[PDB]
This record gives sequence, structure tokens and C-alpha cells, in this order.
Amino acid sequence: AGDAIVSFQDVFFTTPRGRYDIDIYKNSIRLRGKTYEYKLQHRQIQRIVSLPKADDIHHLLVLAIEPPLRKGQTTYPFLVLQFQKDEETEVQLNLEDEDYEENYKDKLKKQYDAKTHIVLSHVLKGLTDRRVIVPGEYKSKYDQCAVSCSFKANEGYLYPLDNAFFFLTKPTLYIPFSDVSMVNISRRTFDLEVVLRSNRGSTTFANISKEEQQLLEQFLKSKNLRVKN
Repeated sequence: AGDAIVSFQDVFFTTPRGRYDIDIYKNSIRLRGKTYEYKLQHRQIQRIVSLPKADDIHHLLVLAIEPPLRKGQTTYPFLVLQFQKDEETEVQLNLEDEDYEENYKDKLKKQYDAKTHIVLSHVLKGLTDRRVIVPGEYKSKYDQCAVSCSFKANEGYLYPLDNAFFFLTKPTLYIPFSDVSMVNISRRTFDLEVVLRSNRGSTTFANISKEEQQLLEQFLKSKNLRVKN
């Protein structure tokens, strides 16, 4: 972590399961585990998503990765970083004062003191040129931004974002609304079938409580998708 611009020590990742140092450089990031290290061109980061966990304790960061990270016979297109929602870090950027000027001043702070997730967002945001995708205007029956459901056998939570479906966590799944031909409903509980464009078939999230049906319909159609049953 010598000439790191900045290092985030001992971060808990759930995909891939482990604890990593995140060392950030100008054009790449290195994740540094006890057993594995991966290097990461900033430009491999396609999306940054910042979400609360429907759990009310943690807050997630999720980075979409293309090409995907390797370890080794498995491919990870998503890294999932978990933090305590309220955990904080003070960090000074390790930049010579003048190198901070000729470049990073516009995009980064010299000194941060915020919730760990917001400091890491900001730093990645500013170097990658990405906009952090966050919870939008969706809200469930009990004012949440995710519904409990399943994808295959995997029990989880569906985040209806302003431009995408986002499922957590057993596998993580990101489906942009532009990739959606239409959404179907069908059989307590119901099924949400997300039909892809371009003959890529359809992803079904089963077991959503009927109570959330109405609010999910009004939302998706407020997003101007085609909805039926």
C-alpha cells in the first residue's frame, strides 16, 4: 500500500466472501486479501450502486465489473462491499500537495470524515467518472425499498431501482429497464417475470407478498414499462 492514493483497511466483502484491503491508485484498484490479490482497472467498473440492506443494520456498495474478476475457476461480475450503516472513517489522501492540484482537486477531497461507505463512494465516483446508483422513488407497503422474494431456490430481496431491477444476494443480479421487453404478474403471494429483449428469455422473481403488488405495478408503469397478466 506504498504509493496508494488511499487505503481502506479490512473491508468486508460478501461477494467474493472475504476481508480485503482496498488500495486505490489513479487508474486502478488493488483488493488485498490474506490469500488472494486482484488488480482492477478503474475502467472495469461499470456501475456503482449504494444501498441499505433490508436488514436495517448494514449498508452495501456494489460494483459492476466487466471484464469480471477471477478466483479462479469462478467469475465475479459483481463485488459486494458490506459496512455497518453508521461506521465511520477519517482519511487523508496520500498525495503530494502539488500533485493534488495539477489533477485531483476537482474530483476529490484531501481529507474525508464520513460514514465509511460515503467516503468510499466519493473516492470511486471521482476517479471512475461514475454516478452512484442509489434507491430511487420506489417505496413498498411498509416504506421500504426492497421486497423479499426468491430467484430459483435462492431466498432474497428485490430492489426496484429507477432504471433497473436489482436482486440480492445469493447470486446478485442487475437488469436494466432498457433490457426489458415487458413484466408479467401471476400466482398470499405472486410472481414477477422480467422478460428480456433480444431473445434472452426471462428472469422470474417468485414469492413476493401480494400486498406489494399494487405499489410495484404503479412503480414499474410509472417507469413506463409494459406490465400485464
